Amino acid sequence: WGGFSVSNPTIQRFFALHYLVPFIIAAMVIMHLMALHIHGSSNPLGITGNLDRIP
Amino acid sequence: AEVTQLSNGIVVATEHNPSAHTASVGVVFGSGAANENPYNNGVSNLWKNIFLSKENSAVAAKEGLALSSNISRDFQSYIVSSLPGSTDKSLDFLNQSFIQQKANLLSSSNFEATKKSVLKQVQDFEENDHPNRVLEHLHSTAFQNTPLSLPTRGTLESLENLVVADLESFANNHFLNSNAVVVGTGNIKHEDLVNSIESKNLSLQTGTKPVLKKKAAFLGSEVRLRDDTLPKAWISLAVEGEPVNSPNYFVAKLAAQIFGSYNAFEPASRLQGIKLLDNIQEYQLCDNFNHFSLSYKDSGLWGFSTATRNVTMIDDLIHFTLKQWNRLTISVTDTEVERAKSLLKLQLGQLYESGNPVNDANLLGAEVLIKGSKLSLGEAFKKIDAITVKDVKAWAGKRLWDQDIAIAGTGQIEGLLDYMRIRSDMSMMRW
Ligand code: HEM
Ligand SMILES: CCCCCCCCCCCCCCC(=O)OCCCOP(=O)(O)OC[C@@H](O)COP(=O)(O)OCCCOC(C)=O
Repeated sequence: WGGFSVSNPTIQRFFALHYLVPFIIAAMVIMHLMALHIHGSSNPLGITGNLDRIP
Repeated sequence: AEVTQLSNGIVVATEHNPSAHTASVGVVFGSGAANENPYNNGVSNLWKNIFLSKENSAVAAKEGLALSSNISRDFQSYIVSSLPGSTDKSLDFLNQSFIQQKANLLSSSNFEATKKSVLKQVQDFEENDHPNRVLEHLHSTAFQNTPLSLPTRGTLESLENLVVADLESFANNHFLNSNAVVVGTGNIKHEDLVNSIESKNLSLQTGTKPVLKKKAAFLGSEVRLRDDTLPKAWISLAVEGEPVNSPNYFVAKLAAQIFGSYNAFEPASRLQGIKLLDNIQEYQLCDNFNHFSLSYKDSGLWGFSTATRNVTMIDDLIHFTLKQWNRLTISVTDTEVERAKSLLKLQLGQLYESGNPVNDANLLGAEVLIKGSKLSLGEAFKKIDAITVKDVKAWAGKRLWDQDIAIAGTGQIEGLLDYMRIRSDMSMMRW
């Protein structure tokens, strides 16, 4: 809180953190894509897709 | 160096050469593999081998006579060779054993022995000759459901159900005086050949061959024959081209000569003035390629064929080659045109002035069957020297720029991308 209740110090700190966390989500989205590039995507049948690929 | 044609109901063409040591005499017909149907495909290839069987070649060898034959899509040939003072014996053999009597050749024992050897020829071709079977597959996807699609050797399945009746039917319909040309090359004079023919009478059959229902049509498509156990990838790619007796016949040949042919292992072939070579040699994406411009009575093909061991960079090879083609519409220079002029003259100057009279006879008979006359080599050169940059750009803007393609491939072709990413490379976007 920064005090004894939800007050002015609470609302000013919640806005500065609210601007920040979107840029942390973006950095986790890049790490998410790196882990997909290793094995690529799956498919609705649940078997290998290395025999027929499209760019 | 001039040919002479006469007609008596029988056309007789001749290119006399007094300084040769042999003479060739034969008959050429105007029906090929594009004059048969999917049921009797290969009947012409089986006619060639009945002509070249043992007991007919033995009878010719006792007299000092050699035999030859050839099957193509528009024509067939049956040729006899001899020493220059033995040409009347050549005509007699061609009369007796071929046009008049053939019950000797179509016997029950000679037919089975011939069929066994031809089946082994075709089976061997389909398992070991990879550059040539991919070009045959290109013809079959480009012209599918049309007479110019059928292979010249025949197919192993259609070739098994043939009988002697199929041969006799095909002979009665296509081996006819209206569909025939009698040729003579080497040391043979026109008057002597004319005199020897009228001393006999020499007619095969009358005429009225069948008309072909369907006309040839090009269709953009692909066929992939994947085999991961072979050590290379073989690919051929083309567009629709020019037929014989077209105004753009020599301009399409000059354009193929601009990009030419390549062998990576020959040192002098790496030094040719071809701008495509500046792109391939740095990573060595191929072993060889060759550009072709094929022409028939109804249509044609223009393109290239290649073989490579670098199976992870196929997409770079196709991409760089198709971008060079785009320059024929936009930015082809004058130096590239003057080079291809003089190398095209050397090419067809060696094809039409070799020393073999057998090749002369096949060329002469095929040209006279279509045009009624042969264009001399001094005339063809003048047409080639009159081509300009504007003629090339006008031809390419109509035949190459954003046009459909046909593709065939075999071997390790995982790296060959889909149709529409290759089709998109036929235009630039940056013009
Ligand atoms: C900002 C949020 C996210 C973004 C931008 C994102 C992006 C992507 C993209 C572009 C793909 C490519 C394949 C596809 O579209 O299915 C993908 C796949 C995948 N994502 Fe996400 N993702 C996000 C959140 C999540 C979440 C919340 C989960 C699970 C809790 C998740 C799990 C997966 C999985 C398992 C795949 C692979 C599916 C497959 O290949 O079958 N992602 N993601
Ligand atoms: C033991 C002693 C240690 C003491 C020292 C303490 C220091 C500790 C921290 C060290 C610093 C971190 C190491 C540096 C590092 O990993 O990144 C810097 C290198 C460049 O980053 P990158 O991962 O190559 O780019 C990241 C790339 O490789 C991945 O690309 P991707 O984002 O997956 O592609 C998506 C783009 C698609 O394009 C679009 C968006 O359309």
